[PDB]
Amino acid sequence: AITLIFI
Amino acid sequence: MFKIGSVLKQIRQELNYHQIDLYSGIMSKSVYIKVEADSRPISVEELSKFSERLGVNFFEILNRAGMNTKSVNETGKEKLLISKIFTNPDLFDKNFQRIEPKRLTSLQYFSIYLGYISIAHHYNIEVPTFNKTITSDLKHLYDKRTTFFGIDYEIVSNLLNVLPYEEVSSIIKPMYPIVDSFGKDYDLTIQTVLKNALTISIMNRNLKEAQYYINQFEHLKTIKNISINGYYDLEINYLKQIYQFLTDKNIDSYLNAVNIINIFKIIGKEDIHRSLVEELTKISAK
Amino acid sequence: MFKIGSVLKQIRQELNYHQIDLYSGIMSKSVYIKVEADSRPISVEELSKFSERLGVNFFEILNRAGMNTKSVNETGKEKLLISKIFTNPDLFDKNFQRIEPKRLTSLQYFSIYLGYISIAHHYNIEVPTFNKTITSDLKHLYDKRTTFFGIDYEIVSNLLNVLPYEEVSSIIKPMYPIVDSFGKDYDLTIQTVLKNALTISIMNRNLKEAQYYINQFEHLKTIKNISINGYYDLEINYLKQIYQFLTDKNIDSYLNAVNIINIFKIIGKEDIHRSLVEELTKISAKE
Amino acid sequence: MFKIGSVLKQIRQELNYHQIDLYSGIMSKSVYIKVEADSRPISVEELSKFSERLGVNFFEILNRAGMNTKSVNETGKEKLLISKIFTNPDLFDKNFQRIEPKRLTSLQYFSIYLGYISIAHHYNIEVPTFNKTITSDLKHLYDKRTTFFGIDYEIVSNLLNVLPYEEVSSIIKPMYPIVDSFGKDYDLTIQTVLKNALTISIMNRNLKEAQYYINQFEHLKTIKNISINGYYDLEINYLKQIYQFLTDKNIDSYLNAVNIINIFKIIGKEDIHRSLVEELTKISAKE
Amino acid sequence: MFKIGSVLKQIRQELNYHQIDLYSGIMSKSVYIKVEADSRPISVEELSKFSERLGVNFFEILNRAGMNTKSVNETGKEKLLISKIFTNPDLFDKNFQRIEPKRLTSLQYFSIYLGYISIAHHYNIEVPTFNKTITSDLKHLYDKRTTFFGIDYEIVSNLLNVLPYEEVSSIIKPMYPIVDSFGKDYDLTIQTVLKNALTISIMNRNLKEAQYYINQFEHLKTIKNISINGYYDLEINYLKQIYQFLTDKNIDSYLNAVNIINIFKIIGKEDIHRSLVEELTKISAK
Repeated sequence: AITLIFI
Repeated sequence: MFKIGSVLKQIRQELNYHQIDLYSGIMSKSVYIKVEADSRPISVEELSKFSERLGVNFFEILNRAGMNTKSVNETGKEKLLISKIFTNPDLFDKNFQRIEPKRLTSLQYFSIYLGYISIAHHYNIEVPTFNKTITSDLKHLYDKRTTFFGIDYEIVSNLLNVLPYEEVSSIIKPMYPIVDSFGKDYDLTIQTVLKNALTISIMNRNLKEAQYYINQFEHLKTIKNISINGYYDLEINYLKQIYQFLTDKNIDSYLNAVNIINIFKIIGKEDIHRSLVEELTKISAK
Repeated sequence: MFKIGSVLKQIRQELNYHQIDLYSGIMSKSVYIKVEADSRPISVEELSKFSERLGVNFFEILNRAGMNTKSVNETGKEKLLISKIFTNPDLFDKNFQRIEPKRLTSLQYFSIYLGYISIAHHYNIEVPTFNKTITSDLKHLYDKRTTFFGIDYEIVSNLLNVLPYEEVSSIIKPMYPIVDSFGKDYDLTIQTVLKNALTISIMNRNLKEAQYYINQFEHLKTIKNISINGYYDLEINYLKQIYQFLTDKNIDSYLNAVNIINIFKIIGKEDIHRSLVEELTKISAKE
Repeated sequence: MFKIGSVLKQIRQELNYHQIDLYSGIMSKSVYIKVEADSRPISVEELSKFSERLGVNFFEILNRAGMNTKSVNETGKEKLLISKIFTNPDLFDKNFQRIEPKRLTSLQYFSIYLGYISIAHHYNIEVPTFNKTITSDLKHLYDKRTTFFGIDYEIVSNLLNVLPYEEVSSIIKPMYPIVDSFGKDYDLTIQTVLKNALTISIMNRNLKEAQYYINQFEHLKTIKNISINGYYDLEINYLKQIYQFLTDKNIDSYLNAVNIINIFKIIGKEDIHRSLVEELTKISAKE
Repeated sequence: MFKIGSVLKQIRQELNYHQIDLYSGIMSKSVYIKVEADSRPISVEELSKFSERLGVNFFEILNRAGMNTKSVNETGKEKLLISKIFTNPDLFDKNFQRIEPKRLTSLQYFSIYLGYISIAHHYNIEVPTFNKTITSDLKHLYDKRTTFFGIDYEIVSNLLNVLPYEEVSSIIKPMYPIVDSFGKDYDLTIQTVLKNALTISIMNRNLKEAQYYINQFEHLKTIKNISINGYYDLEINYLKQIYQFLTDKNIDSYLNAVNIINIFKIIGKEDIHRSLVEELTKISAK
């Protein structure tokens, strides 16, 4: 899968 | 900003310690009183010591003080806001005009920017601005970089989401291999890039790249104090499986890959499950 | 202690920011220069701001400064030392005599203490001292507690390792349910206790307890900002499976449990794999 | 009995020595492990060697092991008990009936016995038994003696305390002069007898005897490795002073004697001070 | 090594006891015969018991067997040798070359080493080696120490003799206060350090330090089974007197101090007398 990360 | 003093007093009292136990050898009784009264900014070093005194984790105390949620600053809000706009498109416009202009303000902002770009691409909203600039933006952002931080890996993960792989690859290659761990958050984003990049490599059949990312991930496991993410380990391992099926044609691989996909459904990670299923369906074609 | 200033300068320069960009509105140029020169202790609040300025994670910066490894303080060393002694028993004695005396110094020390006790129990070393005191120690440590921190869950995890469940349960019950998350490290230890406690419950067939820990874990998943540990999710889910097999006798459960065990072997978690296998072998009998 | 092994391990570790450093050339690794585990009785000779290895005093190690307090054996308890009964007379009876019967069991017991007798005489308790036997007891104890040990001098000191000098003198004379030193404890009791005997001689004006004890004490100072007791040196020297005043009538002597008495008050030895004062008051009259 | 058996038989016979009285309940007649024949090593525990049987002091018996003089081992000889070399300088060289190399062999050796160094300093002999190492030596010896034995206090006493106070102080402070007594020998060395340290403090006018050592000594008097050394009590008390004169300027103190000095002359401690006199003369100046 192609995850989006926002931290 | 953050009420660290009161958290100190709170913990200090739960554990039945006297002010003296905390300030003794670090500051005057009067001063420490200001500290707990949150009327005196405390130093990282001081906090570190009180932390040892209390026997409670330093990072845990910071979190208890308010360093958790991203609301700690502007950038934090902006990020929370994204997911909101994701489900409420109509929002987009309004914000995107405030964000877009400052996308190069800080690495944090650029990531948020790419966040918006991700929303638009999902609902097919017009983003002429984006297409006319990312190439320039990335050039400006990474042309003379030499060391990378979490936010950089975060950026590359989102980058891989709204651009063709070929446009992103050049930026990735110099960011690996990882040699050190700089915290859970850092470990997390460096893994996310691999997971996303490997997924893209498999989808597009670039087995040489796929090979590369798998090794990069495996290397991570050899790093001192690295926190590998279980769910990522499973997903990446399923991709490795598919990889081996695409090359060795080994039937066993296909079987394992399917077992992993199954496990996600079993432990309840439904979203991931559906993803891998549609991802496998697809792989047996495009 | 930690060179936070230089990390700041390092990041500041990699991102091509000028000193002015960092101190502007926070301190004098001169002072900030001291900060970067690591000749002036920086405040948590100040660091937080420079962090926003740089666009780099605050915690990440601290880690880069040296807050990572436990070597940051005595307690840290002592802890690293353990694993060393685990593989080099002969070491034990020497240390254990320095530790044991201070086991009630801080929650951190007690945990280390329980660390040693865990080693001895593994290699059958004499620990008369332990058996003659834990009951008293725990009474002193938790009799009038009301709120718990990570280190407490860490303690209980090790506790469950060197004492009969019955002696530990009383201490656990009031530590759940969890209502908030206080960081990755905190989330981690609270899960570990459940995992270990559920494992013990299943092994000893106390299905009522087993039931309880399963719910506690499930509840965690409902908490805002909680970081559930994938590997733990798998293992705990395999225990749930066994639980359901022990009660409903459902064949399907036994099958799932076995699939999970398999997955660990597949993704390479060999240690965990061997554990669950010997754990399942055992479960189809007694221990 | 005594945990000498663990003291060895303790010191061995404080000084950062490895087991090998201690047993090498003395015993097998296995055996030495038993020694430190206190599961094998160690020989005086072996202990002596480990002592040299560690660089720590042999006697100090024994003390650290538990050879200090008299509680090491029955006789020790009995002795500690005395001072207790001294302040709690009522106790007497109970014990005295257990002790008295065995007063001739060992030199140690006889000394304790004389201890009780000293208490009674202080509080005027009946001790018919004593008066009807000491003469016989002493005859039995010393009639055919030729060499004396510390306990003998200890006995004579207590003897001088509950009997007329004339009855004790015969027993003293053959116990001096001293020719060798056999430890601090030995040196101590031999001096005590002189101090008490000289004091009695002065009180009763037997200047010929007084003369004798003074010489005996002075001779001690000429002995290799003898540990003269400072406080005793002061007190005995004050007695010498009085002696010289009683004979030469020298005013200077009386002055010195008074200076010494003063010094005790100055350095804080209050008990001794009061003693010498009442002792001087008395001397300017009769005893 | 030591003929403990024969001492046992000797005492056993002087007191008219039969072998049976000693071995009964402890060992076979045959075995005990070996013990008295000195053909069987006796255990500390066994010796302890025979000791109670005989009614004679355990330590006294050991002494009578040969534990007295230091000749019991190498280290002992080396120590006796010192005083010899003190009066016969010419000797020095020869020995110092055998000792110096092993000064860090054991605490005992280091003490001896410092013994030689004390001789040289008295007769102004060259000791380049010393000046180039003690700092390192002490660091190695005490950097990670936590508990101290007699020999340590002995070392510190000699240390205070061949080095500037400032270089030794750091090592002393953690060795006090004393909490227990571990025998006459132990009690003795712990007092010697105080006596020497206080003397140096007074000479150099460091009244804060002087104050400290005085308290340390006073505290000793409160310890169970501690054997305070009379002569030390006098000398230290004279130093206390001078201390009080240096602070309160009290004439009475000066008088007392002088009385004590006198007493030493009176009881015959000539050496000590001359020392304190030259020490007082000096104090009324440098």
